[PDB]
Amino acid sequence: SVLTQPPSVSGDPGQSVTISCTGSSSNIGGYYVNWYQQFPGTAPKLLIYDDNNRPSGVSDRFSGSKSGTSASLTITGLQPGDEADYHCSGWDSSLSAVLFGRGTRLTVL
Amino acid sequence: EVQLVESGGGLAKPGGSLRLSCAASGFTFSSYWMNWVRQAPGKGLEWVSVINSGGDNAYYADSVKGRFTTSRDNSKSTLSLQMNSLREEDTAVYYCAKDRNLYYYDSGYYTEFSFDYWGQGVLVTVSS
Amino acid sequence: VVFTQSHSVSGSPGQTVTISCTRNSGSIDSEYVQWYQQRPGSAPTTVIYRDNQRPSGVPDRFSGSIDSSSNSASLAISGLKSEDEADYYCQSADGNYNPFFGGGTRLTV
Amino acid sequence: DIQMTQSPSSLSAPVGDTVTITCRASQGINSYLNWFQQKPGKAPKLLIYDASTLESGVPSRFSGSGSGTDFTLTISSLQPEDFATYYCLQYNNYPFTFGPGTRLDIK
Amino acid sequence: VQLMESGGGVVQPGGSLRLSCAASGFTFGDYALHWVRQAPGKGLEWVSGITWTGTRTYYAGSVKGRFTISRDNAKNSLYLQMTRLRAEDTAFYYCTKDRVAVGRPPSFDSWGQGVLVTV
Amino acid sequence: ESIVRFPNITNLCPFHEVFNATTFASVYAWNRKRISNCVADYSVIYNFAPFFAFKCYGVSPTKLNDLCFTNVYADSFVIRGNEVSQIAPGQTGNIADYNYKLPDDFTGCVIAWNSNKLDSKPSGNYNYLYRLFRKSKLKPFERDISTEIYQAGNKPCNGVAGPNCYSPLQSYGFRPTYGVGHQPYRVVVLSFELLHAPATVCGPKKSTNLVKNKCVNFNFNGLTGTGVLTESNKKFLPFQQFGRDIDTTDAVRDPQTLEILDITP
Amino acid sequence: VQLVESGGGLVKPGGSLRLSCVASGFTFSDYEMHWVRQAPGKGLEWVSVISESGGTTYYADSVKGRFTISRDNAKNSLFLQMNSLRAEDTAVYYCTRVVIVVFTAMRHFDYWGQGVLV
Repeated sequence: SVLTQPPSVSGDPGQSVTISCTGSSSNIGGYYVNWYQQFPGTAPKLLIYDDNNRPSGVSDRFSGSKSGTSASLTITGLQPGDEADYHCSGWDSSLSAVLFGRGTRLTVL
Repeated sequence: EVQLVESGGGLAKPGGSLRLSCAASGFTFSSYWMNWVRQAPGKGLEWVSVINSGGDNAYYADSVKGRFTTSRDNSKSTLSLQMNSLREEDTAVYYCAKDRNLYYYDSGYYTEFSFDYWGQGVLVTVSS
Repeated sequence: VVFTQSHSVSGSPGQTVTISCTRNSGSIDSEYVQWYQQRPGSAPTTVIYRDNQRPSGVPDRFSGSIDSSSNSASLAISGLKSEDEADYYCQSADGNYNPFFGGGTRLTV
Repeated sequence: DIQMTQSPSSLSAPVGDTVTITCRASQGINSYLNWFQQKPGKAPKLLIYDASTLESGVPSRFSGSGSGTDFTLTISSLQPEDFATYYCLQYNNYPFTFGPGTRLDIK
Repeated sequence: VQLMESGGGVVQPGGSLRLSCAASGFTFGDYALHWVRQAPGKGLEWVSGITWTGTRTYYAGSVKGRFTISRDNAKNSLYLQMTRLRAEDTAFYYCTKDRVAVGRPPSFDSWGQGVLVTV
Repeated sequence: ESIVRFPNITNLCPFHEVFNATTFASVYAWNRKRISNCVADYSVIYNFAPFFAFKCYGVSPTKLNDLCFTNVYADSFVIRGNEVSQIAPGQTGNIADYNYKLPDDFTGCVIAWNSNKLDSKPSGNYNYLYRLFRKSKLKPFERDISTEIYQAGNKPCNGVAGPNCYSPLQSYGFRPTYGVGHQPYRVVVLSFELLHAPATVCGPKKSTNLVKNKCVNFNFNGLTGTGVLTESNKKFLPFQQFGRDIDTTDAVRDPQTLEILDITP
Repeated sequence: VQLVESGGGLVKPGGSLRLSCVASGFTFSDYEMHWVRQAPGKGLEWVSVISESGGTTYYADSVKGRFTISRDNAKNSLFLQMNSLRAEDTAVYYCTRVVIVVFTAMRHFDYWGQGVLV
């Protein structure tokens, strides 16, 4: 009933970055996982839904990929205007509620 | 477009009652499912509550189940959360999120919620 | 069933001007709004052939706004040349797909 | 699909001998196995169930003892009425499966 | 694109008249055609419209069942025919193109120079 | 030519992960999964295991391919073999009245198969439970995960399983030599939902290239007819999909590029 | 305690038959009823089972879809409907019983039937 994502992820500009989210089988492993984007002092914004889908208002350089008990969000091209925390969400079939991770502070160098 | 504006928060004393509100505009509010989320300072998001499109089955989280009460008025477009018996761990920004998908039965059980549109956030602080 | 707008609009060369129509009983952006320019003694010409669009030849100055919360549609000039004074009309549909026009607004440089 | 196999195929012992017939299951049938007797032309009868227990009226000279996958059925005194065909049944999970059978003939 | 007209002139109360709009510069049968009248000094008012093939006709209220509209892709022509027309019909008729083959809610694209009609 | 126009989804559906799960749920805590934004073969479900029940109330197994739905829902649980009848529209008893009720107008399939081989234990499998008592019947797709003691008498009862009251949950018990009527059975209910929204789930019928100005046989998100499609200056609300009139389908919304095309015969 | 089978006989390929097995002496509503067939000079082959209520039914990997077991507790009878027959389906059919104490199947195939050939 707990999800795990790194508290801080870094990357040099131009290259790509990857954020992880490891859960369980009543969790990421066996239900849908969402990713939200939140800039400092703002509200979240649906970045990826149902593990792979980019809504019409999101850049194509934001890819999602769930494989087994783990999920990942990859940013290909680190335009420095996306240093914001990225939250991982899922559904715990045991407690019947929406889960949330600790968020990952993206840092560009 | 889909616009969710939140209101009604501030300081409160342990044992006191606050009452949030969420005015929605730009969609068939009497149709979708609405959620309350919160975020403590610097430490993670946390889901709080969900409501129907007809206000009969509200499902809470185990950290607030028993003190909070969610409601919605379909006449207006106002979602509401009454917070009785506040504690110090209730200090957070409270967001009002909309479900992304349409549900046919409105009194049946649905699992995997996704939030497409959020609101600014009302800060609620519990102190003395 | 009515698309009320103003009867005349002032102006000055070099500025921008705005004309506002209002659908009295019906949701705007249900249907599109069209904007036609009729000079005194000439056949009309379509300036905005949808909420926003511009035909091939209509200058880049014209712009359209379907602004929702006012139940109003607004045509903006953005550059006032000599040949710019005319009666501008706005039209739309009423769900039963009968079209309905405004009343006309005369611009006077 | 629990395939059951008995041994031996043919069998023959004079009157007054010990005879052993084994039945084997692919998976584990635990203690779930039955032994049946069939004279040529008549309806079968029940000899042991739960792999060890006899019935009311069955001859008390039929010994059955086994567990796991390999089950054994022995006898110590042959009589003219014991010369029939014997069958092992697994009832662990459907579909049930009878074995091929053992033919216990007179010497 | 040309959408010339013909048929201007006076009529009497309870009279009758017919207008005949030509075309040029575009494939004529692919689009819908409408009649829009402008009383002198007043605003535009839709009259009647028909589709690309020609199997449907949509009228306004003031012209509910007093006029009629047709077309011909052969002669590249559109026709209106008004009968029992009252004094409230004096206008400046424009035969207008669409950008659409059906155009039940119309979107007028090109217009004609117009044709005066009194009574 | 004829045209059939389906959304540009390129994801398979997570069906093999609902049937090939390890531990299913109790009928009182029946699991629900959403299926959206995917192409469903429905072939690894018609031939997955030797099935006891594949009753498709509503749509028919021949027709699910080339139908598009808004949302599909895979419910999963385990009941006793006699109770597979009660998973059907308009039925009475314990499992349908107190555990899992389906609507009289249900649409979808009910699949059910024997799981004695991996849900039964010689010592006794007490992990599966069912609700025996509830103060009221259930609505379609309601779920009572409560565990409160229930009292039928006028005298009160709280926190004790004393007389005139009784715990609501009851353990099945699954020993491998139970009768076939009382052996475990895993049930997967696929429920399909059409709504005034885009179609997310769609059978594996390849989208065709669009052709206007000709009389074609059209099949958009499943809705079929004949006629010629022409670009339409009509517009309706977003998430709306068809142009019912006076109940013909005057206009349609192209799933891939959301242009409105008017239908005329 | 008798289970008299009262059906079957001659029939052609692709045929359609309905065997009956009428019980006598025991409470039919408390016994799982099985059909099992034995080919002439061959080993027994379990084919079908029906429950004490009529709810659950199980078939072999040879009669699946072709057979239909049923029972009526008011007439105390068990029925087996065979369709789409083959020449290989020629065997002697026996109706056997299994007792259910409360849920456990005890003492499989206690009393068999006389058998009828098809």
